[PDB]
Amino acid sequence: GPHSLRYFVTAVSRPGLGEPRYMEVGYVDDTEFVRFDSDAENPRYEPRARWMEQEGPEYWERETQKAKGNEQSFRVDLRTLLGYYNQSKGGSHTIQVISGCEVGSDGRLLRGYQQYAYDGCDYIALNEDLKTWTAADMAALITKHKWEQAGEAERLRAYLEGTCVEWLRRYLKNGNATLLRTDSPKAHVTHHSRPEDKVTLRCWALGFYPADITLTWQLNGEELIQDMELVETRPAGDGTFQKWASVVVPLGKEQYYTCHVYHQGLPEPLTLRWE
Amino acid sequence: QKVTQTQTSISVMEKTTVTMDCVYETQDSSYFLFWYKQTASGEIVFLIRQDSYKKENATVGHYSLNFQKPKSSIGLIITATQIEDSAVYFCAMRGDYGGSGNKLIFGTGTLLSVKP
Amino acid sequence: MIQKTPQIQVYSRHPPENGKPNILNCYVTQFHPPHIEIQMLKNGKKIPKVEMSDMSFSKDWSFYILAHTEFTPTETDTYACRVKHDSMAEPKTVYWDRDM
Amino acid sequence: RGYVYQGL
Amino acid sequence: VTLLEQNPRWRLVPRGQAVNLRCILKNSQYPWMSWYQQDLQKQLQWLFTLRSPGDKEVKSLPGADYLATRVTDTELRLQVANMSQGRTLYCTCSADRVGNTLYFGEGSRLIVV
Ligand SMILES: *[C@@H]1O[C@H](CO)[C@@H](O[C@H]2O[C@H](CO)[C@@H](O)[C@H](O)[C@H]2NC(C)=O)[C@H](O)[C@H]1NC(C)=O
Repeated sequence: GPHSLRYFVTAVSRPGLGEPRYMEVGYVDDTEFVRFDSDAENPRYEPRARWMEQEGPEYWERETQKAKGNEQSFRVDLRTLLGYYNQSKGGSHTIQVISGCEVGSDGRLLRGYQQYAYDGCDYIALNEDLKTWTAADMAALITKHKWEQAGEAERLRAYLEGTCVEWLRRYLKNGNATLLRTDSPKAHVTHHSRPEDKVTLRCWALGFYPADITLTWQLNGEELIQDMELVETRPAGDGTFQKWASVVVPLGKEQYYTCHVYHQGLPEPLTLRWE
Repeated sequence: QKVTQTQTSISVMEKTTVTMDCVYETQDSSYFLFWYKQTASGEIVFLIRQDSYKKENATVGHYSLNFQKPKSSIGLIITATQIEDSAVYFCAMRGDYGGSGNKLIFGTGTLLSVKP
Repeated sequence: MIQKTPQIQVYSRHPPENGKPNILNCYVTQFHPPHIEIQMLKNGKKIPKVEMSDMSFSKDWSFYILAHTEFTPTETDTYACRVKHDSMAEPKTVYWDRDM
Repeated sequence: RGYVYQGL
Repeated sequence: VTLLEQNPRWRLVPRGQAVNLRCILKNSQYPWMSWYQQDLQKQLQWLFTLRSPGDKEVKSLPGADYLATRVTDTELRLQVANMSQGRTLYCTCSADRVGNTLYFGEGSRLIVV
């Protein structure tokens, strides 16, 4: 499949209460594989996956110093923005960045990108053509004009088309086994009619990974996806997730109701009724 | 060393063309190389720069670079040397990213004498 | 400059049964700013190691965190998620479950 | 590896 | 039409006497300000880069002890203590911290006398 390498960055100011908290988290095919947290005991770029340990400390030196550079720069950026937006010197604010490359199974680059947000709203972004920027508002327009004059995008292209891709197809080797793995769920229905006449039926899936799963209810043939109740997929802890779906039915009719559980770990979908 | 200027001095005639060597080391993916010159009164004037990811020898006025990535080398060519071209020439490079801030790393510099 | 309101997902790691020493989990998603008041209770009080997971954000800039720890399942002395956040004028919380 | 961010 | 103004321009001073230096930014599109030292054989070496007002810092080099302050968005200061040999101090400015060109002030020349 198409893999990606993405870095998520947060800088969040906390006036009076210390120094801007800084964070870089890295994902490969969308699982956390490195982190830096200005707030940890002895800040440093720690591996977040066992397979990253197979990396020599010369690598943990560079990344760490980079982050301290970056951290210090976002310190300054948080300040710049106060003057662009005319905001007051003592409120809290947030800058976030997403950067990465997306690579085909054939290894060719599909999409390089980099997007910035201030206080949860898109601020500036690099366009698909990898040469120009789209600014979301009047402050980002300053940033953008500034970045054009400095040819900042050619530097970004180079990183996105070179380093990023080359380091992607390298974390992929050392991380594969752990990454393109998977684990099947296990279900069970449950009756939870609080001493009443109506009978709501609930389907429980657990133990599964990845979080891609789908559960449904049908009236044997036709689909009862109308009044079906289900909550967002949650993570359990060990590196696997859980989910449940539910729906109302006339008491007496209970075994005319089937649950369906789909997941790539399974060799066939799962089916179950009351136990 | 990170930035190296092997030659101490050069003496040449007016109207000649001089090359100043510089060789460098860095482990950065992207980097930037500069030449500055310093005059008798000690002012340090910027001359020309070369970005590593840019695939063409920079040039400005009679100053031009001979940029040779594989050889970690970045010569400064002055064509048609003038008397006022006489100074010390500094080769510099941006000193690897990390807390530090605005770090230029300099070589020891080269004296250029242009004889009338 | 927008304030997303947290979505709290109270829930046990495993199905109900008192006795087993493991890890207890909480799930807050969809908030901004990233400053959130969340710690693990106990009948209505505290816990020494509210191991609140390391923060994270999504493609859409909203933050999520996994409030976890270690515990030993109990009965009708139920538990909850202690949650406060600048998004709402009043704090809030929903209560644990044996089944969910 | 990550990137070295320009200033805003 | 210069970006930076540096004072004082020189100083004659016995071994060890402290000296203060100050540099004023004239163009605020280059707010990244650094101090560089050139020693008596002309070797330039970086000392500090101070972006924000209130940024304070110390750095001991062979022959001199430094303390630097970004005082306001346009004023940068330098304390040189314990100076045992002369050297000259250059203020620089640049438009950002990655890759942009550094431009040099005229230097404050220190002479142990
Ligand atoms: C700038 O021009 C010089 C020549 O004046 C180029 O020098 C060489 O580049 C290659 C890499 O070492 C050599 O194999 C070639 O012999 C030589 N090329 C030429 C044009 O003579 C230099 O590469 C140029 N700089 C760049 C890369 O832009």
